[PDB]
Amino acid sequence: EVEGVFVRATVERRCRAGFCFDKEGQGFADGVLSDEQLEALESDPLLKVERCTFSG
Amino acid sequence: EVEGVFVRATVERRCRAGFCFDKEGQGFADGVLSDEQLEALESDPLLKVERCTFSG
Amino acid sequence: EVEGVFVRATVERRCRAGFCFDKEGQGFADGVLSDEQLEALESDPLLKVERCTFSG
Amino acid sequence: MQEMGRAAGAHPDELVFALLKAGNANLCYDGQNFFDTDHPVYPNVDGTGT
Amino acid sequence: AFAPAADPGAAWYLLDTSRSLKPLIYQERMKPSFTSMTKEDDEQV
Repeated sequence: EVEGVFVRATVERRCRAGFCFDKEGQGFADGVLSDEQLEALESDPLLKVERCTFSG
Repeated sequence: EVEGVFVRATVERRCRAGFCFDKEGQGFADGVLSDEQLEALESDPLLKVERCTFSG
Repeated sequence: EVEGVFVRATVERRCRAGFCFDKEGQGFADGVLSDEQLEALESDPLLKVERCTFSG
Repeated sequence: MQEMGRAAGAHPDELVFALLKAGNANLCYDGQNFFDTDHPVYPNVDGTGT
Repeated sequence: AFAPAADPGAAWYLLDTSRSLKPLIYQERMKPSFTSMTKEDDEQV
């Protein structure tokens, strides 16, 4: 099981091309790959964040 | 009337077809009918709740 | 810029056609115009408030 | 004994300097060599040596 | 018409004056309060 999910329509910093804008991607508290890119992508939320059990 | 919907921002337990998912915001708080099943319906308001009457 | 939006997917009180509703997230905090009507439109965030400036 | 003491005092010098000489051979916390051109420290990959 | 800048320092007014409104304060959430840490996963902001 993976612990870590953000499902409150919450905002996170995801960078597409030359800018970082609101979007929900990985949104997990565990990492095995893309750690250096995840840091920029996984900036903790701006707004209310609540976690669930995807169990994927 | 519906004294409380107990829906906004919260998701409760909904046991259907043998799998108890969490969605559809079926929260309620009254003694009208299916009072015993009210425990099962409200068995997992995992997320923060925010009541708002529908005046039903 | 925009001082604040206070949307959280909820307006304070958007009253039209003689009926007062709660939706469309039209919360502002500024004295640009319609401050007297801004008191009526605002001043009732029933649900939580999330401020995310649009930098408009 | 004075020679022994002087050598012991000088030991950190050669220790550190040999370590630095082994900069390319050895590595850093990040894992790659202490002096490489492809340090994956941050998404904007940079090279601390050419 | 990068952009440098030449500034004097003899006059007791210096360019780009700062206003320290309040001294730095470290706020915390050790108190038994807040939602994003109780309702939502612990955050101990």
